[PDB]
Amino acid sequence: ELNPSLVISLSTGVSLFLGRFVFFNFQRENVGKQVPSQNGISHFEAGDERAKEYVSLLKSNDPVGFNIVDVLAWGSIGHIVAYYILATSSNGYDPNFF
Amino acid sequence: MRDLKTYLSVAPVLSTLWFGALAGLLIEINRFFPDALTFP
Amino acid sequence: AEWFPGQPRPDHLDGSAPADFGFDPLGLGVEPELLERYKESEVYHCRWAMLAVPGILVPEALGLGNWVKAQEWAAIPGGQATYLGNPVPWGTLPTILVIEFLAIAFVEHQRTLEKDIEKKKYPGGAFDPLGFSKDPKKFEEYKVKEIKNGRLAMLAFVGFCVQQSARPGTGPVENLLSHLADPWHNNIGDIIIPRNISP
Amino acid sequence: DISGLTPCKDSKQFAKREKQQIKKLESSLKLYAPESAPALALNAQIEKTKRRFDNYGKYGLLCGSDGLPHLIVNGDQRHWGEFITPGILFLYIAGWIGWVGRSYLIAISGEKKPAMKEIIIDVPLASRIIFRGFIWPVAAYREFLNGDLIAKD
Amino acid sequence: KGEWLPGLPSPAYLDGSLPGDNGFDPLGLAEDPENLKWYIQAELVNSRWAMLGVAGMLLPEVFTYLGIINVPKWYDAGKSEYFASSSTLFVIEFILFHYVEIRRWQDIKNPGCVNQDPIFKNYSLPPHECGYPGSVFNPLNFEPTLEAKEKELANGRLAMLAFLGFIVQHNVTGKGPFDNLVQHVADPWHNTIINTI
Ligand code: CLA
Ligand code: CLA
Ligand SMILES: CC(/C=C/C=C(C)/C=C/[C@@]12O[C@]1(C)C[C@@H](O)CC2(C)C)=C\C=C\C=C(C)\C=C\C=C(C)\C=C\[C@@]12O[C@]1(C)C[C@@H](O)CC2(C)C
Ligand SMILES: CC1=C(/C=C/C(C)=C/C=C/C(C)=C/C=C/C=C(C)/C=C/C=C(C)/C=C/C2=C(C)CCCC2(C)C)C(C)(C)CCC1
Ligand SMILES: CCCCCCCS[C@@H]1O[C@H](CO)[C@@H](O)[C@H](O)[C@H]1O
Repeated sequence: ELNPSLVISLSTGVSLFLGRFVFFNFQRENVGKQVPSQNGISHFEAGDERAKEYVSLLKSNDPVGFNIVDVLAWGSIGHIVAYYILATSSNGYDPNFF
Repeated sequence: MRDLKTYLSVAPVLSTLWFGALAGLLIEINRFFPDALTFP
Repeated sequence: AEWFPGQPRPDHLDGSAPADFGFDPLGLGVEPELLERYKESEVYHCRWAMLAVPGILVPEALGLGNWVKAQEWAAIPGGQATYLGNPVPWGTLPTILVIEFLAIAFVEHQRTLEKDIEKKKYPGGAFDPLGFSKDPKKFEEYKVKEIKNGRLAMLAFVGFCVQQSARPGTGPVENLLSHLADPWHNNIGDIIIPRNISP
Repeated sequence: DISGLTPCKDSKQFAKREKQQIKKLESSLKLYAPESAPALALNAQIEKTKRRFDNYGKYGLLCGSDGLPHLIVNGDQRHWGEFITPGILFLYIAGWIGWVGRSYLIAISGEKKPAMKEIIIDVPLASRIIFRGFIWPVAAYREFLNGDLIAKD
Repeated sequence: KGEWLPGLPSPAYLDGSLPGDNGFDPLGLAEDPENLKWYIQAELVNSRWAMLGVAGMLLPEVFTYLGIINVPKWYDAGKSEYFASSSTLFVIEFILFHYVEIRRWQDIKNPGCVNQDPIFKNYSLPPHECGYPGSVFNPLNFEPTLEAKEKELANGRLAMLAFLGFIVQHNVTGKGPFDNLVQHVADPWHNTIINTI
């Protein structure tokens, strides 16, 4: 009886809002301090040409720098939450505690 | 006399005397209090 | 003063801080930064515990239920809430969970953009509309009173939890009335000594 | 009772074991004169078996589905006589021995050649030390507080 | 300073200055001074408690045998009915002793910490010796001479031995101390420890 489209859209919207306005600063200040490296230098600097970061992909015109990767991550979280709600509401599970 | 007392204080002689006394004590305890599985 | 008369006080606790009675046997606050974090954590904990005690006591005193019973309308598929004997139209678990998560996540955030160390514990401004904090001496003594009342509220919360665990299906006010009925027989004794005469 | 075991005073397998032991002992009795010394010795064994089984019944032991006593170790207050009290007595005797050994090793450490008192034991010194283990818990505790128990290297 | 065993020399650390010194330490428990300072306090408090305990077990049984009063035996007074139930009494005892014994311990650790009371800061315990507070604890102002301390320690040691005797006698006979004494004195030569074994 729960509309799948409404639940999925609302969960994705809420997750994107949280990622853009609430948890943005923490995530950015944490990724700033965690860059993978081997023997004191990054993987690309070591010689791994397949480990180069995509500068042309992560850039965006958002005022705070929200990009497509953030959209994918927060949308995946929202979809997971939405489908958890739909799958947990359809079943008739009753934990008989009381 | 002194030398014999020194010899009787050597490790093997003292060991056999001590373990003989212990064995006798345990044997007599088991003779008078046999088949003990618990402590009442 | 001192928490343990006749005991030297630790070097990292000199009594300048509000409610500083030199209590740190395990040495958790030796590092200054950890001590500063612990101070704000303690004040934040004290305020929540102080808010909790009236909210645990008054509803049961009014006969509205019990601080443990009031949470069991959930765990029931059709469960709906109740406020002062009045059903809450939106009082269903999936809605209240989402609202609580969003509101508390938003308010706990932007509590964290405050970087001034003194104002992480005592922000003031919109949180001090009446201006009790303008006078410094009064501000310091009110800080001492806040911490001291908060510690008592914290102890009362553990009292509530352990009383609930020890005597299931009972509430703090019910426990107080039962003790006041027969104080010399309704005590902690029959619980630490659980009705087991060893002889 | 505990773990599905029944007390040995109730279990029929225990009584059946007792009956079969006496029957096995009584078969060899047939090969001797009723007044002979071997007949007197097997009768003493029969009485010993009867006393053993009666004691196992009286002490309140639990028996399995095989008729044999089973020990309860978890800490039950009605089964302390099987592990707890004997264990305390063992821990008192072993600590006594260890403490008397430690004191003797300490007493001979500061000598010219202390390896000669380890193969030829100074018996009077040992006699002095031996009876200090009767209060070994108190001394062992007290050198823990002061710091004379553990070498801090 | 007497000799507990005439001929045996006294240990070096037992100087004859402490009250009740008879050179009795065959097992070398008090060789370390830090241990001796603790054992003095332990002996004092144990003797003081054993004194009261022995009086409490003995005297009401003597007065019960004479008919003046009728109270249960010391080993039977536990399961009697009182106004407060055993568990409540134990909890009250635990709280009160947890206070007073920590107050006493603070004095053992350093002599002069807990002389002043918290509630009425006007008052304070005058400087004294460890184990001998006095002032309030000595309301009648009896002088703490060496003779008095020696008498206290002797009577306390006798009381501890009496307590141990009471416990073993009840464990091996099942009756009270004074009735054991009466049974022994009634016919001394057939009522001894041998006849109970
Ligand atoms: C003074 C005697 C004494 C003392 C206090 C200790 C103490 C210790 N030994 Mg040890 N040990 C001893 C003698 C002693 N041992 C002897 C003689 C041997 C050679 C057989 C060993 C071989 C040994 C090994 C292989 C291990 C220990 C370990 C240990 C430690 C753990 C307890 C243990 O496993 O015990 C077990 C003890 C034994 C198996 C040996 C006991 C031998 C007898 C009972 C001692 C007799 C002493 C002496 C003859 C009596 C003095 C008389 C004097 C008054 C005249 C503990 C610190 C363990 C360890 O380091 O882990 C922490 C370990 O792995 N010991
Ligand atoms: C404090 C001193 C003291 C006194 C006066 C008594 C007196 C008595 N005890 Mg006794 N007893 C005591 C301590 C004492 N006991 C101790 C510490 C223990 C534990 C080992 C025992 C264990 C014990 C048992 C198991 C039995 C007695 C029994 C008896 C009674 C008759 C048999 C007898 O005395 O021989 C036995 C006496 C002893 C084994 C005591 C020896 C140990 C003490 C410390 C001797 C110290 C002597 C002391 C200096 C004398 C002080 C005298 C003074 C009061 C004037 C008698 C009334 C028997 C009884 O009740 O039957 C009627 C009995 O069966 N006692
Ligand atoms: C405190 C004490 C007893 C206190 C008793 C109390 C409160 C009794 C209370 C009750 O009765 C009443 C009031 C009323 C009842 O209804 C209830 C109970 C509860 C039953 C006994 C101490 C008892 C203490 C004792 C017996 C200590 C003995 C120690 C000895 C002998 C040590 C000797 C040595 O240590 C030295 C001296 C030198 C070393 O070198 C050699 C050795 C030998 C090791
Ligand atoms: C531009 C712009 C804008 C807009 C934006 C938007 C609108 C965005 C969107 C976005 C989005 C819309 C996103 C989405 C995302 C999603 C995702 C990313 C998903 C994912 C999914 C998943 C991951 C799934 C999984 C799964 C599966 C597969 C199976 C089933 C189960 C599960 C669920 C597990 C605005 C106006 C603001 C402003 C500015 C301009
Ligand atoms: C029972 C305790 C006393 C037992 C004394 C037995 C002899 S004591 C014996 O004496 C020898 C010198 O004669 C020493 O060399 C030796 O170390 C010593 O143990």
